Amino acid sequence: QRPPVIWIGAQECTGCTESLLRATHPTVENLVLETISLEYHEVLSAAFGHQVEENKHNALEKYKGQYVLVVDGSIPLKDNGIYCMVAGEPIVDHIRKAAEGAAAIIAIGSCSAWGGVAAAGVNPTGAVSLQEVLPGKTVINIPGCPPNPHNFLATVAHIITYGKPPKLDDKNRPTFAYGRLIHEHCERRPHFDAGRFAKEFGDEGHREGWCLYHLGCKGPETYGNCSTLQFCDVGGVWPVAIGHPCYGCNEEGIGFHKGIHQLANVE
Amino acid sequence: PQRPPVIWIGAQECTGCTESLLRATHPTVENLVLETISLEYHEVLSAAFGHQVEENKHNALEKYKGQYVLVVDGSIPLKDNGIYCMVAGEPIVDHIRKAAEGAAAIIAIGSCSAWGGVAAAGVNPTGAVSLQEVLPGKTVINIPGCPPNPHNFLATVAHIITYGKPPKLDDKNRPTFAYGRLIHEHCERRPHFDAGRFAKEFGDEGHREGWCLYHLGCKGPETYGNCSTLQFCDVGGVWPVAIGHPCYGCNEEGIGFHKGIHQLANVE
Amino acid sequence: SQRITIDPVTRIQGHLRIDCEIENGVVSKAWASGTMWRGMEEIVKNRDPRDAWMIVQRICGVCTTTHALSSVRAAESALNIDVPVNAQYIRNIILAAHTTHDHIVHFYQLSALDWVDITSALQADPTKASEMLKGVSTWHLNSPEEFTKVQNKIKDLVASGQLGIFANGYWGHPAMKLPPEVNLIAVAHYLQALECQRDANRVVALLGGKTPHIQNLAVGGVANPINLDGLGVLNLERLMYIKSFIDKLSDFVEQVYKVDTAVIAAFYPEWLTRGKGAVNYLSVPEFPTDSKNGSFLFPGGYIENADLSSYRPITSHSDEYLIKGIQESAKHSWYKDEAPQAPWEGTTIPAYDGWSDDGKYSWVKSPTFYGKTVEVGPLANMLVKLAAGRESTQNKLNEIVAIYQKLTGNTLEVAQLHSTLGRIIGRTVHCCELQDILQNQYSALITNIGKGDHTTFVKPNIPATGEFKGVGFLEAPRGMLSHWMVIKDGIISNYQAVVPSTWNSGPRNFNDDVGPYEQSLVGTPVADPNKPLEVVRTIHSFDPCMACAVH
Amino acid sequence: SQRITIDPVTRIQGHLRIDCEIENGVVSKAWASGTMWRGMEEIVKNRDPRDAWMIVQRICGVCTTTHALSSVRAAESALNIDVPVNAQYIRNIILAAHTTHDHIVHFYQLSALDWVDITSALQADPTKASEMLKGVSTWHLNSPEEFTKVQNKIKDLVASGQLGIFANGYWGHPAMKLPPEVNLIAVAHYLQALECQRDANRVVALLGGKTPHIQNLAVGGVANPINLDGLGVLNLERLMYIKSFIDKLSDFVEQVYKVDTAVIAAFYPEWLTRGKGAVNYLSVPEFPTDSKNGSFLFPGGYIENADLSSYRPITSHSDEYLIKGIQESAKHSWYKDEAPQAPWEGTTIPAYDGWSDDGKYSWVKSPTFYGKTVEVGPLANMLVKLAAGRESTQNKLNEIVAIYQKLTGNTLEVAQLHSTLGRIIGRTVHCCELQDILQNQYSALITNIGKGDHTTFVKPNIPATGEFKGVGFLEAPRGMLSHWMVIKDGIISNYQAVVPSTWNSGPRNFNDDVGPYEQSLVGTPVADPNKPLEVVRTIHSFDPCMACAVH
Ligand code: SF4
Ligand code: SF4
Ligand code: SF4
Ligand code: SF4
Ligand code: FCO
Ligand code: FCO
Ligand code: F3S
Ligand code: F3S
Ligand SMILES: [Mg+2]
Ligand SMILES: [Mg+2]
Ligand code: NI
Ligand code: NI
Repeated sequence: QRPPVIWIGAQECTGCTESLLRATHPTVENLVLETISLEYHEVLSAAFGHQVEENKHNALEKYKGQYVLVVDGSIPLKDNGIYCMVAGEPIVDHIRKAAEGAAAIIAIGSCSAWGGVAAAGVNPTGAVSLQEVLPGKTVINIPGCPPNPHNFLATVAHIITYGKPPKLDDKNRPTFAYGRLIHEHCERRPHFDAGRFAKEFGDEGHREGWCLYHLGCKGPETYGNCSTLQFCDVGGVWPVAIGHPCYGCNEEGIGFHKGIHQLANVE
Repeated sequence: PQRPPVIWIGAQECTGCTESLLRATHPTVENLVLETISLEYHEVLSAAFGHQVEENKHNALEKYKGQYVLVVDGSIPLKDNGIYCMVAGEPIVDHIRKAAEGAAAIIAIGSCSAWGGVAAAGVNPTGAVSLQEVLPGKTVINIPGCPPNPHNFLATVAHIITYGKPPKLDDKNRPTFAYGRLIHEHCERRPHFDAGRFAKEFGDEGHREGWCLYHLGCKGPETYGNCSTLQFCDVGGVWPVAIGHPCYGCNEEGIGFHKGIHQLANVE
Repeated sequence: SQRITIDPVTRIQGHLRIDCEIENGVVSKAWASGTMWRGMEEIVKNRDPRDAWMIVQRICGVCTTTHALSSVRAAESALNIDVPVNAQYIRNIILAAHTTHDHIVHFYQLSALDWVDITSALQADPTKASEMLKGVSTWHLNSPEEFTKVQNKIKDLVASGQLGIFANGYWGHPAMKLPPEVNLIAVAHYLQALECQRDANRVVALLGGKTPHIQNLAVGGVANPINLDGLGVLNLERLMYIKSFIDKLSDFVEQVYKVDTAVIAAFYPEWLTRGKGAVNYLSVPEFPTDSKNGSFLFPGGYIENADLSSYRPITSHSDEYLIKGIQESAKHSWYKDEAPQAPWEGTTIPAYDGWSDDGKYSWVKSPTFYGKTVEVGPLANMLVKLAAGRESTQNKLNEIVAIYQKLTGNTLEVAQLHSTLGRIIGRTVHCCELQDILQNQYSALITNIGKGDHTTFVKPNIPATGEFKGVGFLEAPRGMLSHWMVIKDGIISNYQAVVPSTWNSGPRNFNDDVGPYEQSLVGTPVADPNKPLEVVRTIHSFDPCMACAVH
Repeated sequence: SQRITIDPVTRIQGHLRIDCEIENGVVSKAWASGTMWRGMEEIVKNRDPRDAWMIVQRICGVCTTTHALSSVRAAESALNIDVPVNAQYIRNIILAAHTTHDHIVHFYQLSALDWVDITSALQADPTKASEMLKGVSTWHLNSPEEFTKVQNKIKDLVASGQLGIFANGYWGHPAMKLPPEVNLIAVAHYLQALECQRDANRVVALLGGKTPHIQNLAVGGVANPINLDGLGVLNLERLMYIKSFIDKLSDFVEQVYKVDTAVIAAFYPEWLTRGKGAVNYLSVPEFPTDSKNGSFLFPGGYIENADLSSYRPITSHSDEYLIKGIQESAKHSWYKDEAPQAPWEGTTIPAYDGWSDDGKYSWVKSPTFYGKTVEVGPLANMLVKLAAGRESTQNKLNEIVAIYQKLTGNTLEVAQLHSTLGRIIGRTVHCCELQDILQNQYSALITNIGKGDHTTFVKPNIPATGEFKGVGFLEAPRGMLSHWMVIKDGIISNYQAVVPSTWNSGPRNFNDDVGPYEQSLVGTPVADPNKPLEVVRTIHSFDPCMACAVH
C-alpha cells in the first residue's frame, strides 16, 4: 500500500501541479504509480462530478488520520467564500473538512503559503494563506511561484521515509530548500562584490554574466534554493543564470509587491 | 551529406578525455560520430586494428589534407628520442607532427596535452611536454581540465564547423566561453568566503551547511574554468565544490598536480 | 426533462460547472459556469507597465508563457516598440515548445480517459495489440514487450486496491467503443507522452529560466544575453543543448500522437457529427520573424458562417478591423456593467448574486466579434490555415485522413471538422506543424547570431503624462489571446484580458446568444444521466482553462 | 610459418602491441607489449600521503575511480584508519555504478565488433530479427521498428562513403558467424548501451562531483556532507536523484547485455575451448559494509590449478597470506632491477633497450603470487564466487546457461568457463550482480542516515617520524588492484601500483613463464595472418587497459 494524498486547488493557476510534470525524481508517473496514492486531484482524475466527489468522501473516511493534504492557490474569504465554489460550496469549507483528518498539511506555492499574487494589490477577493484558514494546524509552507517540484517531493518523501516532516524554519518552510538567502549562495556574488553590474539587458556586462542587482534582483531579500537546486534538472537553469533578476516570488512582501526594477535592501 | 573529418591521436593519455565524450548530451557520442563529424581515426572505438587502422590514418591524412581537425590527448614524451610512447614502432611525437602538417585546426584536449598536466608533474620522468611545445609553428587550441567538461571541446568543434573559425580565445589559446573567468569570480559559495564562513574539515558543521572550501585548499581563486556554471554531466548541481570538495586546480598549469590538496590558494 | 450538474468537471484547468437539461436522453440546453475568480485585471492595475507580464503570467500555469508574452506585446503596442528579431526568435521557440507540451498533455493526460477504458486494457493480448500497428506507425515503442510491461503496471495498480486517479472512472460505459488491445496501446502512449512533454519543457526552461512561469521577457525584448563566446550567458554550448531537446520531440508527435488522433476518429466516427459550437471562427497570425513585429510564420483570419472561401485574412497584430470588433458583455456574468464593452474601456466590477438559469450564472464574460459568437482555438486556427491555402496544414491534415481512410475506408470532408473530433484533429495538426516552427526558428537564431547580431533588448521610455493604449495578440494553445493595456500618467490605468477560453466558455451574451461550449452540447446523447461521459467528451475537446477564462 | 605484429591493438584502453608466431595456421607463440610509460609511481613520490589519490587516479580514465579508491585505502592501511560506514556506502555506490558503465562499454563499444559484421546487418530482415527474440528477452526496444531505424542509420553511414571508425573492419571474414538479423540486433543494442552507461555515470557524478575522475574522496572517508535538512549538500532530494538513476540500469543489464552474452556463446561455442590464460586465479573481496573496513558483500580468494574445491578464501584486505605472496619482476621488461620485488620494496627504474624476443619487450612488469602466474578479472572473480558457493553468482550464471541451453540444446560446464567466452561471461555476471550491490548500498545509506549517523570523515594524523607501510586492495573491473604506500618522515617514500592488467598483460617473468595474454593465444586459429581477428578476439576478452598495466 502507498501513502494517500488529497490535493485541493483553491484560487490556483495550476502551475504548482504543472511543476510535477517537470520533475525527474520522482517523475509524475512514478509519483502516482509508485510513491503515493493520489486519491483526489481534479487535474488528472478519470472521475468527474458526483463520482469524483464520492472518491473524495470515501478517501477522507478510509484514510482518516493518514493522508497528506496539499493545497495550491489562495483561499478567498470575501463575501462568505463565494469567489471559489466547487460542487456548490465555498472551497474554504472543503479545505477545512479535509484538514480535520490529515496527517500532514502542505501549502504548495506562494499563493497558499502567504497569499501570493492573488492576494496582491487591492486583493479583490480577500485571498489568504492556507495557514490563515487553518489556525489550529501546522501547515508546511513550500513557497515559490511555482517552487521547484522537488522542494515539495522531497518534503513528502521525508514524511514517508522517516515518519516526520523535514526540519522547518520559523515560517514553516523546509530548511533544505529555504534555509538561506539566494544572495548568500549566488554565483554572481563575486561580481556584486566587485561592482560589476549589468545596467540594461543586452549591455556588455549583462553579456558577460555580471550581477543583476541594478536590474532589480531580489536575491538579497528572498530565501530559496534557486541558485543551487535551480530548475528542470538540466543544469544551469534559473532566472539569474538565464539573465533576468530574481523577482522575489518565494517571499511575502517582495514578489508581486515590489516592481521588477525596484532595488532590494541588502543585509 | 559529408561530415567534417577528425583525427584523434592519444599520446601519454589516460583515456579520461575520450571518456568525457561518453557523458556528453549535446551531442551524445553516438550523434557526434554519426551526425556531427566523421571520426576518421580513434583507436578506442575503431573496428580496424594494426595494419588496417594505420592504413585508415594514412588514407585519411591524404584524402582530407587541409580539412581535418586534429585532436590530441595526453602529454608528448620527448626524453630519449621519444621512446616512452611508441605506436606501430614509431615515437608518438612523429605521428603527431605528421598529422599536424595537414590539419585545418589542432586541439589539445585536456591538461596533459594543453600544458603537460599530471604526466609532466614532479620530476617528469619522460620529459613530457604539451602539444603546443611539439608544434611551435602552429596555433594549438587548448581545452584544459582533467578531463574538461566534454562540451568545452564539443562547442569549440561546433564553432569551427558552424561559423568557420575557432571560438574566441584567451592568451593561453583557451576558449573564452569556458575559460574566460576564475572559478572564484563566479562561485556560488563566494558569499560564505566574504563572510568568513568556512568549512574547516570535511563533515564539520560548516561543511554540512555548504560553506566555502577555501580553508580546505580550494584552488578556485587561481583556476580559470567554467566548473561552477557549466558544471558536469548535465544533471544539475554537480561539480567538485558543490559535492563538498575543494577545487584542486586541475585546469591550471602550476596549480593542479603541483600544489597539495590542502595548500591554500593565493587570492587576487 | 431531467436537470443534471457536472461540478467539478475534472481533467481541465480550473473550476468549471456544467449544467444540462436532458429531454428523452438528449441534451436540449446547457449552461457553462466558471466558479472561481481572482481579479487579476484589478491586481495588475496601477503599476508600472513593465511589471505587468510577471503578474499576469500567473493568470494560468497550464498555458504558462502565453499571458507573459501577450502582456509584453500589449505594452510594446502602447509604447510603439519594435522588438529585436533575436527576441522574436527566442519568444517563438518558447511558445512553440510550450504549446507542444500543452497539446500532448491535453490529448493524453486530460482527454484520453474519456475514450479509453483501462479495465478493458487488462483483457488485451499485447501481441495482437502490437500487430494492429504494423504498417500504421513506425514508432519504436509499440512492441508486445512494451505493452506487457504497461499492462502489468495496470494490473499491479488494480491489485493494490488503491486506484487513486483511476478510481470510479467510466469503465464499461456504453460509449466506450475501443477494443481491449486499443485501450492497452493508449495507456502505453499516455505514459510515453509524459517523457515527450518533459523534453518540450526542457526547451522552454533553457530559454525561459524555468517552467512553469518563464522569467526571460521584457517590455522591449528578452533578458537572454546572446554571446557565443561568453561564460555564463546564452553561448553556443547552451544553444546546442536547446537543440538537443528540440530534436527529441518530433518522433513521438508524428508517430504516436498524430496516429492516435486518426485512430480515435476511426473508432468514434459519430463524434464527427456532433459538438459543433459555432459558425464563426477567429485566429491571429503567430510567430513574427521581422524587425517590426510582423512577418508571421502562421497565418490568421476570420471565418463567418463556416465559409472558408470568403474568409478575411488577418496578417498584422495592429489590424484595426480585428481590434474594433472585439467586445465583452456581462449580462449573464457576475459583473455589474452589462452592455458590450470594448476592452480598452472594459470594467470588471464583481456582482455575485448566485446561480440563476435566466440571469447571471458564471464568472466568465461573453465576448463577441462585431456582435457574433465565435469559436477560437485549434479548430479555428486549422480552418483559417485551410482557408488561406497553407500547404503545410492541408498536407498534415491529409496524413491524418490517410490513416483514418486506411482503417475505415472513408475520407473526411471539411464539414466533418466542425465537430468534437475536428477540434481534436485541429489541435494535433497544430502540434505537428509546431515542430517545423521550432526547427525554423532555431536555425534562424543561429544564422542571425552568425551575421553579428547579438541584440535582444530595446530599453523603453514611458511618458509621464498622456494616455495611451496598446493591445497584444497571441495565438495560444487554446486560441486567440489578447491583453489590452491603457497607460495614464506612466502607470496602468486599465488592464483587460480577453482569453481564448473566455470566447468558448462564456455564458449567454447581451443578446442571449449561446457561446460555443453551451451550443456544442445541444444534441448530445446521454446514456446514463448520472454518468454524463458524452457531455464531458465534447467539453474536453475545447481544452477548457478556467483560470484563463475568468482571471 | 610466419611472424605478425598487431600494433596498435584498438578497442582497448592504451597502447598495446601483440606479436605472434603462426605455424600451420595456429599461433604457436605470442608476445604482449605495453608501449607507453609515464612514471606515475615516481610522480607521486615525496608528497603528502593525503594527496596521492588525486594524482594516481590519473593512472586511468577508463577505470576512473578505482585508483583513487585504492590509494585512499592504502594510506588508510598505513595509518590504521577505520573508514566511517557512510563513507563506505558512498565509495561502494561509486565503484558499483562505475563498473556497470565500464563493463557495458567493454561488451559493446570495445568488443562487439570482433563478433559482429555491420555490412551483414544491411541484409537483415528487421521483422525476422525481432521475431528471433520472442521468448528470449522481455526488453522493450527489440521491435522491428527500432531495428529498421537502426538499419537505416547504418545504410546512411555506408551511403555517405565516410565510414570513419567503422572503415576497413573485418566484414565478411570467415570467423564472422552471425546471421544478418543477429548482426542488426547487436548494432541496435550497441547504440542502446550508450544510453544505459550514461545513466550509470550519472550515479557516479552525483556522489563523485563529476566523472571521469571523481573528486569526493579523502584519506579518512569522503567529502560529501550528509545533511538531509541542508541546502547545497547531500540531502534527501539529492539522494532521491541518485536513486532515480540507479533504478534505470537494471532492465538493459538483465534483458539486453545478459541475453546478448548467452547469444554470442551460442553462435561461437568453439570459443569456449580456447583462450585459457592461466590455471591460477585471484580476486579480493569487495564492498566493505562495517565500521572497520570489512564485512564485504562480494567474496575473494585464490584458486590454484583450476581447483575450486580446495581454493583459499580471502575475507580481509589485511590478509597476510595475500600480502606476502605478491611480487613483480622486470627481467623481460624495460626496467633495471630484475629480480622479483615485493611492492613495498619495489623500484621502477626505466631501462629501455628496444624490442628483443628473448630479452626486454614491454613496459609492463611481471607479477606473481608465491612465484606463480595468475589471471585476475571477472573470470577469476566469478570462479572464486562459485568456489565460495555464492548462490547469487550460481543463479546468475545459470540464467545465462539456460538461454544458451534453449538456443543450442547444449549446456555449459565450469570447465568451459576457462576460455575467451568464459571470461566474457564472468564480466556479464559481475555487471548483473552489481545492480543488487547498488540497491543494497543505497538502502543501507538511507537507513543509516535515518539512525542519526551523518558521519563521513575522520581527520587523520600522520607521524612526522617512523616508517609505515600500507596496502589498499580493490576488486576493479579488470581484477584485483593494489596500491602499496611507504610513508617515512611524513611523506611518501615509495609508491607501487600492481594493477590487474599488469597481472594479465605482463611479459615473460623471472623464470620465463608466460603471462595470461601470451598463454591464452597459444593454439589460436588464424585464417588470414594479415587480418588476425581471432587473436584480437581473445585479447579483448581480458579487457586490456595499458595505462593501468604500465602507469
Ligand atoms: S503559487 Fe504561483 S504557480 Fe502556484 S497557484 Fe499561485 S500563481 Fe500559480
Ligand atoms: S543581487 Fe542577485 S545576481 Fe547579484 S549576487 Fe545577489 S542574488 Fe546574485
Ligand atoms: S588531461 Fe587528465 S583525463 Fe585527460 S589524458 Fe591527462 S590525465 Fe587523463
Ligand atoms: S574559495 Fe573555492 S569554494 Fe570558496 S568562494 Fe572561492 S571558488 Fe568558491
Ligand atoms: N491556451 C491557453 Fe490559456 C486559455 N484559454 C490562454 O491564453
Ligand atoms: N579495471 C581497471 Fe584498470 C586495469 N587494468 C585498474 O585497476
Ligand atoms: S523570482 Fe522566484 S523562482 Fe527563484 S529566482 Fe526568484 S525566488
Ligand atoms: S579540480 Fe578541475 S574540474 Fe574544475 S573544480 Fe577544479 S578545475
Ligand atoms: Mg477579462
Ligand atoms: Mg607498478
Ligand atoms: Ni490557461
Ligand atoms: Ni584502466
